[PDB]
Amino acid sequence: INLVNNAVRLRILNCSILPGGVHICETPNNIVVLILTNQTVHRLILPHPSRMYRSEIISDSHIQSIFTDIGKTNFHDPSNTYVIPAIPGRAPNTTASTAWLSSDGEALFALPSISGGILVIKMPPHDMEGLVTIAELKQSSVMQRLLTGWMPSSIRGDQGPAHLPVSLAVHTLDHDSYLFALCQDHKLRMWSYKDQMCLMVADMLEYVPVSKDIRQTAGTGHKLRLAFSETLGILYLGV
Amino acid sequence: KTKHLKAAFLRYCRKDILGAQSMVDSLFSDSDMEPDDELDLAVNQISVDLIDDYPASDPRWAESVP
Repeated sequence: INLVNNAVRLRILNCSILPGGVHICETPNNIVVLILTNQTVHRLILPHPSRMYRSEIISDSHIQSIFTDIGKTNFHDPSNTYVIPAIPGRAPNTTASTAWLSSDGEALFALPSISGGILVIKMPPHDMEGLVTIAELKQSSVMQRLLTGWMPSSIRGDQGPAHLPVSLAVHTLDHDSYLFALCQDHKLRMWSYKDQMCLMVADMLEYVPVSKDIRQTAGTGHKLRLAFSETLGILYLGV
Repeated sequence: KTKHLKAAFLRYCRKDILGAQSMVDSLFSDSDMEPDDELDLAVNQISVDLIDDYPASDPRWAESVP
């Protein structure tokens, strides 16, 4: 069917949209569009198609898009827009991003931190008053945690620019969010958001016919995709 | 939709008897859409569909108020 009002041009003044910074999440009642820019995160809430039409008798010529009422959404609501703080802040010139909804309806946005970690911005559920919270996922060795009081930062090995995520993907299972980060050092890292810990590190060069030169060059063109089979309960990773 | 036309047809049923209730179901019909060009042409296709049932047989507003 030809949909009426089926196209929208959103202009986020002064903010450049990230490559792969747009994520769409479906819920039983709403379609949620999550947008990452260079400086801001946005959430748009649109009615689900099954909720727009209460009557089987709609003449085909008047079927509206989910975008028909988009001009009624208050985009200046602090629940729907947040400015990314400069510290710990986003790494300059990164394109890696992912966004998702939690089981609790919270909007989460993950991006590379300036420190080489993953910065996670958490917005409250759309129907609840709450403050935006920020968490930074860092690979801290248990030894780095225990020694935190006795040695200056210069010996600690700051996570160099080589740890920077180049591709991010997320899989939500039960009540946790597993973040997969393919980094410039050719390693795939898996994070629990709930436990704030790195659960897995795999070296992708173990699967490549290695030339000695690749280990010295930052992997800037790498891409990661996830697919989940509900029928098998199996998660696949395409790298 | 069919539910809206069948709610106005039930507020005309009460309009023969008294106005106060049917004036609040027109005030709740300012919980409408309000874009002139086709949704006001969607309460048009409701007022028209009842002016086609009042010339027809027994009009579908009837039953509740006889």
